[PDB]
Amino acid sequence: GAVAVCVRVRPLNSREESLAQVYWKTDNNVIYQVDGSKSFNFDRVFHGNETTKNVYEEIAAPIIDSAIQGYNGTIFAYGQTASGKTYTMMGSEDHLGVIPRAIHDIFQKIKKFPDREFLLRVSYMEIYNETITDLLCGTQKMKPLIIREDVNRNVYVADLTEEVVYTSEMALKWITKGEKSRHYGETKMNQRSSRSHTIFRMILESREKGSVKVSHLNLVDLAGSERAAQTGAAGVRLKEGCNINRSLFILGQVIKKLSDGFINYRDSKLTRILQNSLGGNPKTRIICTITPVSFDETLTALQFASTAKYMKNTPYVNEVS
Ligand SMILES: Nc1ncnc2c1ncn2[C@@H]1O[C@H](COP(=O)(O)OP(=O)(O)NP(=O)(O)O)[C@@H](O)[C@H]1O
Ligand SMILES: [Mg+2]
Ligand code: NA
Ligand code: NA
Ligand code: NA
Repeated sequence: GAVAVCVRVRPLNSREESLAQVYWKTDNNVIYQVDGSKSFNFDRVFHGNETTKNVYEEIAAPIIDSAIQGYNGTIFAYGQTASGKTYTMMGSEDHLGVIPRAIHDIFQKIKKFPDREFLLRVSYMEIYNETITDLLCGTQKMKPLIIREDVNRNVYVADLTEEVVYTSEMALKWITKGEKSRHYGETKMNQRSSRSHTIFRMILESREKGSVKVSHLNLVDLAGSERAAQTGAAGVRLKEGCNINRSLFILGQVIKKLSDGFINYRDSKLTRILQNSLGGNPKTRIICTITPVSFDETLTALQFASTAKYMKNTPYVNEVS
């Protein structure tokens, strides 16, 4: 249970219906090529009519449980542009994503431990064109942030704000504030493409009401692979795509090296800041989002998700003074 990988297949979108061959079909564990021999097995495959409540309760809720018990937990959404990462991780008021569901779930679950005092604090950062910025601190205080390595060789983002929250409502208002500064852009593939990697973090601390359990819960919505022939991107949008594709290539190389056996975490800000999530001291989950009418991008995503199944994390309960 240190590392687990699932797939989420979305329904077809407006763009795909205006066209498309279905390359992929699924059951709850296997995604297989329609008129070919390729197949991939996962601990869970979600189909197009399964909701983000199903994804949340099966994949994320146990990671929230482990965070309350003092384990670091990280959930990544990975997949091609317009495959469903932001839909799954953030969603909307109409149908909540993993991030807002985790907030409600945390505030409800900590009431089961009245003999424990909880302190919760949130951070929200973006990695855009290999620059790290604080989405919470408001525009006038935004600046490129530095990754440092502390006395225990833990990596951290220097001067990233951490906001104490006492209600679900307060946490959700911080997410809203951060979303205002997040980089989005219009392409032919997604009218609201995520042009950066985003990391929503909760630090959960608890102690007996009478030592302190500390968990970092990192909920990560990656940018997605994209091609100029599909996006019609030019100028800054096209530059963003190049940067995104480069960063995902590096994440795949780090995952491949971990699966085999030194590890090139330093080649991207994303692999450096989440090094502890990739072979380290946390429980990591990967939600691989795919569209079934893609062959090459879906194949790349399934091969990444397959390789990540073999990543060896060694999580333990984090207890300090
Ligand atoms: N499971 C789903 N069910 C229904 N609609 C979905 C689903 N997944 C995605 N969508 C739709 O597809 C749109 C684009 O999905 P979105 O999550 O923004 O893509 P993405 O993977 O985040 N792409 P990008 O940020 O460009 O790399 C959403 O706004 C929804 O309309
Ligand atoms: Mg997105
Ligand atoms: Na097959
Ligand atoms: Na087959
Ligand atoms: Na990027």
